[PDB]
Formats: sequence, C-alpha cells, structure tokens
Amino acid sequence: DKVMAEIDADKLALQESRHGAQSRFDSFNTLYDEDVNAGEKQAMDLYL
Amino acid sequence: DKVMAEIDADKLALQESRHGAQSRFDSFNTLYDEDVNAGEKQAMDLYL
Amino acid sequence: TLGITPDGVAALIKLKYVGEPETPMPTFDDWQAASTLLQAGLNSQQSDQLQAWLDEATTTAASAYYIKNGAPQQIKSRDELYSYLLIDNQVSAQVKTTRVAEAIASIQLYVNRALNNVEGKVSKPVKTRQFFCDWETYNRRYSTWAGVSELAYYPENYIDPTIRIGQTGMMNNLLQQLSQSQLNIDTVEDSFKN
Amino acid sequence: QLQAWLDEATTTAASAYYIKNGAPQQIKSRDELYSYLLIDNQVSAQVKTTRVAEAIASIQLYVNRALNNVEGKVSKPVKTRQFFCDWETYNRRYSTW
Amino acid sequence: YQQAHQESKQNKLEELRILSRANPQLANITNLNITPSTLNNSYNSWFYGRAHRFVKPGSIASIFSPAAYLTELYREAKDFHPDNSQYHLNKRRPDIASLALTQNNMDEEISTLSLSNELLLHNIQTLEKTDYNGVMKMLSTYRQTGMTPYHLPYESARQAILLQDKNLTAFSRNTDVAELMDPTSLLAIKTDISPELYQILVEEITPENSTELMKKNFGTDDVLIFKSYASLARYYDLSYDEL
Amino acid sequence: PELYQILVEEITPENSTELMKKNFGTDDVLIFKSYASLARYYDLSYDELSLFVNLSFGKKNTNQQYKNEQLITLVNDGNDTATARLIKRTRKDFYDSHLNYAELIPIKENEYKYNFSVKKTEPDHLDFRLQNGDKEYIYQDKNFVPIANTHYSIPIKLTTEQITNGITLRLWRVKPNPSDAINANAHFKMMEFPGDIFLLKLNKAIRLYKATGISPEDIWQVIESIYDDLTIDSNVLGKLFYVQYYMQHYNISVSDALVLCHSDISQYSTKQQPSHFTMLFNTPLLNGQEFSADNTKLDLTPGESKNHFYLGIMKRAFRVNDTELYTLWKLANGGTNPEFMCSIENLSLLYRVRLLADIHHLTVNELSMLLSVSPYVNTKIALFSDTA
Amino acid sequence: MVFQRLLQEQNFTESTRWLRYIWNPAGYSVQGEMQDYYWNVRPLEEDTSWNANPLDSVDPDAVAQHDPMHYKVATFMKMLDLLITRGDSAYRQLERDTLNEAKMWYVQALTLLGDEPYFSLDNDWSEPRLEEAASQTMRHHYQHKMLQLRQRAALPTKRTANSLTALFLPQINKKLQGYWQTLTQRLYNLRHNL
Amino acid sequence: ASATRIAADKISQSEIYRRRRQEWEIQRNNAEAEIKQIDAQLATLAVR
Repeated sequence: DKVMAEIDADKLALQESRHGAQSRFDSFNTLYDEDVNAGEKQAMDLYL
Repeated sequence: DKVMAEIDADKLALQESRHGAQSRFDSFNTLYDEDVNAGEKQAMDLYL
Repeated sequence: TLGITPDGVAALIKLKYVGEPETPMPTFDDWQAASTLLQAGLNSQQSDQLQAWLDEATTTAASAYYIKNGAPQQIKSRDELYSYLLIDNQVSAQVKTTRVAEAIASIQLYVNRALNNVEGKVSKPVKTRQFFCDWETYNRRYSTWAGVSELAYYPENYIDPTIRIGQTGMMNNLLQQLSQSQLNIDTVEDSFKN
Repeated sequence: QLQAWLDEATTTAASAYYIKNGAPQQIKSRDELYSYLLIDNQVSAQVKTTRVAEAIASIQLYVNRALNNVEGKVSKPVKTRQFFCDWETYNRRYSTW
Repeated sequence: YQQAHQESKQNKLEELRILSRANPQLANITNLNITPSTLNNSYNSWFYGRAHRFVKPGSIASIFSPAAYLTELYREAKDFHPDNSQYHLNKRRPDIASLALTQNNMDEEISTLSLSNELLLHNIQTLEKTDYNGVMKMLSTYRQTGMTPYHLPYESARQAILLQDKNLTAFSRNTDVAELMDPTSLLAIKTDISPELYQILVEEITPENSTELMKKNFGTDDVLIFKSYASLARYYDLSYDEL
Repeated sequence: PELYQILVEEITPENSTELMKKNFGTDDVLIFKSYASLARYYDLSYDELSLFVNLSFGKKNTNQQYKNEQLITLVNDGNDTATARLIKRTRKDFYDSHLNYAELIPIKENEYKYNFSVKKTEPDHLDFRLQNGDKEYIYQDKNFVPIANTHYSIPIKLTTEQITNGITLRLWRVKPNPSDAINANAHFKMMEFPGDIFLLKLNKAIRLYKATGISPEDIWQVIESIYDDLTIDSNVLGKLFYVQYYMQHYNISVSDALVLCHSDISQYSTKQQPSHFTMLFNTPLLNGQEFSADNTKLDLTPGESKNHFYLGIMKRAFRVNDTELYTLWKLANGGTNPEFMCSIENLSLLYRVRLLADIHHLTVNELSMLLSVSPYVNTKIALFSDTA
Repeated sequence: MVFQRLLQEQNFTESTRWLRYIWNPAGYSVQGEMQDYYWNVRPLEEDTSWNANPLDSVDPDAVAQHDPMHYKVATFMKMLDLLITRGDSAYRQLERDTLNEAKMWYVQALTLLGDEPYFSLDNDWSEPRLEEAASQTMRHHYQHKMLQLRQRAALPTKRTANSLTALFLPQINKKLQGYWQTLTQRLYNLRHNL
Repeated sequence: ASATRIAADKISQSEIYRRRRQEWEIQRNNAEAEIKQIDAQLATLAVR
C-alpha cells in the first residue's frame, strides 16, 4: 500500500513539472506570435 | 505483461525527446549555414 | 570448424609444404580446387570480406608486375603509376564510384597535371582556349560546370528581384529604404514616391 | 474501419463509372472530374467538413477557376463587379469577408 | 577570330531562343502568352525532332548530365599532347575512349579498385597475349620483382582459413590431427608464404649455383643492380628504417 | 465474381470480336491510340505500363528497343487484322560477360535482324558464327572482329516454327588458332496473336496485375510453369494464390516462393534488379568466371566429382556441404542418385529441398530424419505434381 | 523588388497587389471594361531585345534582357512561390477551415500550372561511345547546320542519314519539376489527414 | 554619409529583431518537446 502511495506522489511531482513546462511554452509562444512590439515598430519607423 | 508495456511507454517518451533534439539541431544547422542575413550584409555594405 | 568434409580436410593436408617424399608438388589447379573448397564454406559477410581482401592484395601484386614488365620507363612507384593511369591503385575496397565519375576524375586529373606542365610536352596553343581560361573557376568540377550551363539555358532560375549587376543608385536607395522587418502599405508607398 | 474502406473504394468505382457513362466529353481523369464537380473525390475518409463549408469551398473553387478563364466562356462584364474587384483581398475567404 | 566568335555567340543565342520556347512545361500554362519563335519548324526539319525531343531531368541523355560534361571534357582535353606521345589520352588509357555513355555506366555504383584491377589485368593480358588464368599462373610464379610471386588460390585459401579459424585454436585443440600438419605449413597459413616463395626461401645458395640463382631471382647478373638505398627500398617497398 | 468471369474465360479466334464487345464495347482495335490513353484508362504509371507494352514507336533514336527484355511488333496488312508479335529475350549464359545487349528484331516474315554489341572486343578470334542450340550456324562470317561497344546489325533468316518455339541464338567468336572459342548465347521466344485477342489478353493481364499487385514477369512465370501459350486459368490462379500465401507465411522472396510453388529459378534480369539466378549463383563471382547452366554431367557422390567449379558454386549457392548436397540430391530422387546434368531443371528441385529444410528452420540432416519417419520416405520429389 | 521584399516580410495581401501591377492572369479592368492582355509591361508583351551581346559575361539578367521571355517565366515562378507559401502558411495552422484554404491555394497553383509533362518525354537514347560523342567533326557539322538554319539554306531536301546521332538532348528545368513535385506532395498530404 | 549611416543602424535593428524572434522560436520548440516528453512520462507512470 505504501509503495502504491509513493507511485501516486511521484505522479504528482511529474504533474507539477509539466505545469511549469506548459507555462514556459505558452509564454514563449505568445512572445513569438508578436514579432515586433508597438514601440519596436515605432522605433523602426522613426529610424526610417 | 504490464512490465513490458511500461518498457514500451518509456520508449515512446524517449522518441519524443529525440524528436525535439532533432528539431533543435536542424534549426541551429539552418541558422549556421547562413552566416549573415540579407539585411545584415546590407548593413555591412552601408557602413562601408 | 572449417565448415567442410573430412575428405576436404585430407585434401588440405595433402597440400603440405614439406611432407613425405614421392608425393607430387601441389599444382596450381590443385590449389584452386582447395581454394574453392574453402571458399564455398563461408557466409555472405565472410565472402565479401574475403573478396575485398583479395582485391586489395591483387592490386598491389598486379601494379608491381605492371611497373616491372610493361610501362613507360619513367614509372617506378605506385604513385607514379597512379599519375600515369589516372586511377588510384591504392584505394581500399570500401570506396565506390561509378564509371562515368571515374572517367571524369581521370580526365580532370590529366587536365590538372597537363596545365602545370608536369607531363612530357604540353601543347601550349591548346592551353589557351576559352574552356581552359574558364577551367579554374567553372570547368574544374561538374557542379559548377552544370551551374554555368543551367545559367545559360534557364536564366529564370537565377534571377532574384533584389540584386542585379548594373542596378542604379535610385534602385539601391529604394532597397535601403525598403529593407526592414515591417513594411506597411503607407511605408512602401512613401518609399515609392521617394 | 470497414465503412471508411468501403467509402474509399466506392468513390473510385463510381467516379470512373461517371466519367465513362455520364459526363461532359472533356472530363477524362479524376482531377478533371474534381475540377468539374468542385468536390474532391480523392480525399480519404478521415477528413470532415460540414455541408455549408463544402458548398463555400465549391463556389470558391468555381470562382477561382472562372477568374483565370480556365472554363469555357467566362462572361467578362460580370467579372468586373466590386465584389470581384475585392475578391483577391477580402471576399476569397470567410474570415476576411 | 572575332567574326567566328560572334557567329558562334549568335548561333548559341538562336538555339537558346528556339529551345526556350519549345519547353513542354510551358505549353499548358494559363495566360502565358508565349509564341514559338517561328523557327521551331526549321529546327525540327534541320535536326530531326531535336526540339521535339525533351528529356527528363537526371537522365543520361541530358545536356547537363555528367556524360555531357565528360564529353565536353574529353573533346577539349584530347589535344594536350601529340598523338604519338606516350602521355596522350588514347595511348595511355584506350578504355576511356570507347566508354559507352549509358545509364548503367552512369548509375551502377561499382566499387573503385575493381576498375583499377580490371584495367591492370586487362593491360597485362594485352601485353602478354594470354588469358586471365594464364596471367594468374604466371603471376603465381614470377620471382624477378619484389612483392611477387602472388599465388591467388593460396591467398584465397589462407584468408578463408583465417576468417573461419582465427588464431588456429583447432590446431591447439585437436592435437592428434595437429600431428599430421606441418609447422611450416601452419606458418604459411598464418602468414603469407606462397609455394613459390617457399621454394625461394628453402633453396640453398652454393658458390656454384650463385650466378644461375641470381638470374632466377633477379634476372640480370652483375651485382651492382640497385646502386642506392632508394632503389632498394623502392624495389622491396621498405622504409629507410626497415632498410 | 465478374472479374473472375473476365479472367477465366478463354479467347478463341471465333469468340474474339464478341468478347471484345463484351469487355470493351467498341470493336476496331485502335481504341487507345496512345500510351497516355491506355494508362489513363487503366490508372497506370508509365513504369507500370512499360512492364507490358513496348511498341515499335521511336525506333530510330535507339539501338535497344527491348524494354524489360521484351518487345511487341505489330505488323499492318495482315488482312487488316494488325497481328502483334511479342518477342521476349531471356538472357542465357555469358550474356553479361561478353556483350552489352543482344536483340533479335523482326523485319518481315521470315526476315529477322540481329542487333548486338560486343563488350570487351577480342582481336585474336575474327571468326563470327551464330548457331541455335548448337544445331546449325545461321550466320557465319570468318575474318570479322566485332569491336567494343558498337551496335552491329546482322540479317538473320529464321523460320516461324523455330521462332515460335524458344530458340537460343549463340554468338561465337572462334579463333583459327585451336585455342578458346568465346561462347555467348541468349534465348528468344516469340508469340503472335491477332489484334483483338491480343487486346483481350492484355486487358485481363493488366486487370490481374491491378488486382493482385504481383509482377507481370511473375505471372508470366507461373503461367509458363503450368500451361503454354499464356492461357490464364484456375490452376494459374491457385498457384498465384500459393506464391502470395507462402510469401506472407514465411518471409521468403517472390522467386523464393516461386521455387516452392513448382516453378524454376528465374533468369529474368533487369537494370533495376539482377536476375534471381545470377543473384543466387554469380553475384559474388567465385573464380572470376561465371556459372552457366550447361548440361554437364557431374556425379554428386562426395569423392568422384573432380569438376570443382560447379561443385563449389553449388555448395556456396545452396550453403551446404558435399555430403549434405549429396543427401539433398538423394532426397530429391527417393534415396537414389541417377544422374545430375547441372541443368536449370535440376538446380530447381535441388533448391526446392534446401528451401523445404530452411523455411521450417530445419537442417538437411533433420529433414532427412523427418522424411525417414514420414509417409514420404522413398517418394519421388522430382516426379511430384503441384498438389503433391 | 517591392513584391519580393513584401514576400520576404510576408505581407501577402500587398505582395499579391504588387504582383498584380505586372502580371494578372484574370486580365485588367480599364475604365470599367476588361482588357485583351495579361502582362502590364509592353516590352514583356512584345519581346524587345533589351541587350544585344548578352553572352560576353555570365549574367542571367543579361540573357533575360536579351529576351524578356525569361523575365516572364521568372515572374510566373514568383507567382507560384507566392501561392504555395500562402498554402503553406495556411497548412501550418492545422485547423480544418484553414485546410480548405490551403487546398484552395494548392488547387489554384495547380490550375495555374496545368498538366505535368509526363509521356511527352523521350526516355530514348542511342548510346554512343565517348569517341563517337566527342567528335569534333560532328560538332563542327552541327554548328555549320545551325548557320545554315539562320541563313535558311533553301532546306536542301536530300534526305541523308542523321550524322548528329550522338547529340545530347535538351533538358527541362529542375525548378518547375520541383514545383510540380511539391504541389502533388502537398495535395497528397492534404487529401489524407496528414 | 550621416543618412546612410543611420540607414545602416535601421537595418541592423531590423535584423537583430529578426534574430530575437528566431531565438524565441527555438525556445518554443524546445518547451513543446519538453511538455510532450513529460506527458509520455505521465503515461508510463500510470502504467507502473
């Protein structure tokens, strides 16, 4: 029984790793989906 | 039988690690194969 | 452990070097019979290994025999025999190359040796054709030669709309005005008016 | 699995029969039958699409084939409406429309 | 020279202008208003269907094929030497002139050193006017040069034995049949001693047999036949350290 | 069931125009007129169409007209029937060792043209001969050396009986010195049909290829193994089932299943893939010279051969010892060794017993034991039917 | 140049406009009525020799100026690039409404292309020797025949043997074949659930 | 000369923004491979 409970707590640890990997992927995806910022595009236009 | 199925799912996890290592290698290789960009070479020529 | 019959074992022992007298010397056909007897007892991996080893031995036999018996008098080494025959006799048998690529490499070696006048007497008026004026940059390798001939036949593959030999200063200034990461319709129309 | 396989077999039976027996004389291949009927008879049965999206894709294929005059005789005065002057940028897809 | 060069340039231009409009890809393309160059019939009538005959990419027949590159290479390279010179291409390599430009010779990936072996053995056969088996018979018994005799059935047999029983453990196990085997014969198994090489090693050298055996093992008499360390090391394929 | 009725019906010269209506509709054989219409009608690639049809179109721009070692040559003016002449080259002994290609092209009736190209020319022979199965020299021109890699054309007068039966032309280069005469021979066999019956046979052959996905040379081989004159039948369909079932059952190849299904070792080669015969015997060339299926007697008792070339070639090709080869031949004749001719018809059924041992993961000694305790102790495997 | 830069910065709806400024397969609406042409450049409609002497150096722009048909073909290839990259940007989003857009772009590119040349190719080659194929006499006779072609030579109607048998054959360009292959691969992946 | 200098600065800023976006794409692909791998590890943990 305690062996099975150890398996359960290890699964909980794995879920808590997967949540942070998910948040990092979502943050990098929403970083990638906007190539330039509004201020970055403004600075490009001002240089031009 | 369940032990053997665990071995199979671990092999699936290893394949899914290898796929991302492959994509990272291919992306770094196609980054390395173009040393300068068109705009980077243009900026070099404009400085000159 | 030899994969044959005990009569074959007796035939191998009958090829003794020094043994009993009144047994005749082992003939070349006798050796060939023993050779195919041992040669039939291998699988495909050992057969390919034996064949590669036999080719790599018969090349250094036959090249030395050809240097000794029939060759021009200047040939004295295997490298000189390579420099003559334009095919490498020292390459181990893992390397594969088709016949047209071997002939291409042979003629290219002959041309690169004749251009530096390492041979006997190079005909100097033949040396100054347009094909050999373009030898150093285009005609030395098949890839650049085919690229030049494709640029002749289909120039549509090689034209890019950005660069061009002879584009004007207004075109270059437009390209400077146009090379950003972000191109709006208003930006490109202002650049076109400029 | 059997139903999907039977659909993917009966399409390449029925399309060949329709090309042979009843069709305009120009139709000779399955791609030409697709170019006529505006519905793809070569799609394997894992792909799902509602009826209004199929009709939208059919009419959009008909418009993109009629604009390049691949058909028999395109009526040129109908080609220059404002809806087709804005075809290339707005009206080609439902999202931009 | 300038007029002939101008004529050649305009001939290439007219050929390019003819062939670049008779492309089979550019026939069924919608609203690309391309007419043929009004000399396509003249090109097909002069050269019998050449503009009618376009070839697949990657073919042996193509003008960008390695066969076309080799053809241009040989046509421009066969004049570096006079014809009677021993360094002329057809004289040093008559095989390369009569090579059949086929798809099999283009794509059939044979190993190199097989071409070298076939070329050397064909040259030895053409020199000595015998068959391949006769060439191997004469090469199994040639004693005049170094790295030779070369007994090819013996080499095949000893490599087969070395592949099957490495390190001769059957000799160590089966001692009652190891009694029948000769130690010099097992030496010839484990390292290369041809029967002719064994005859060379086993013969005794008397002061009487000296000049005859020098003919049998070298050819020429008159002991100064090497005259230098370099010729000796080249004749026996030795390093300076091994010499 | 309708496809089986299409495949199983026989095509007479009487039933020709009716069955052409039943399987095509329109008569008047020129109903395709082009390779593109044929490939579009049957949904074939150009490569898959090239397995069957190799016409006389585009003759002048080549010196080799045979595709996949076969050639159809339809002649006009046969009372407006347009009879076709299918000729299949078979690539017999010393084909790859002495020549590039060797094609026999019909010009007219009893009027044939021999096209070939000698590889590696021999200056010291000069005596060109051409016999058929060592019967009579058809063409013989003394003092003539065919130079290397050159397409020669030789006219050959050949009877319809000799060409409809399988002929084996034999190109010679004999020397006037009594030394070696270089032999090089290929085998030809023509087949002639009227156009409608030819179209119906081609229709059901292409439909069988489309149905089964099996090779057209393979269906030629299984129809040659049972019948003659290419009549698709229920026995052919049964053997074509059994090659597929054995190929799925064991992990054998197509020709490996062919040998098991009472066919012979195939000598059909291509530029894509070599023949199964030369793959089995001569791909690692043993003593340089190749193995040629000559009718040369060889006693397979392990001490009385003295012809070590064919013996070592058979032992390497069957991966077998001398004793194991002898008991393999003894199993093939029911415990006896009558005579071994070293023919292809002996190499097949010598290879059948070896395959029978190997696909059931048995050694040949174990196969001899298991047959010794079977009800097949001293039976004749050489005299079996396909059902047996 | 502007269209190429807008393609590289992926402003698709403006890149297709700047391509409409030169090529429109749908004709042009001028004062409410349609036009009879499809190329907005008159030296592209009528092939004007921009550049006499183009082969003095290796320049694809010089050859395409010597005849603007190559510019026309490169414009068509740029249009195919635009259509297949619209299809690829639609395909990478993996929504079943976007897959219909991707199939629409690939179908539009395919119907702009037409039919792939499949059976019209030769696969037909009388294989000579290299000694036959590199005949300088035959090459000179070919150039003499070309000079007779441009001087029109009265077409002597003496049906002789084809002495130009070993001539290498013209080859269709690699890039259009690559377009055909990638279009049929895209439609094969789209007609399944790949 | 000052105008083409600042044009070189403008094109340099455009290219460094493009390289920043490419690096974010690398990070996003790595995190997506990571979340797939941890999901398959959750699968083999359920099997165990």
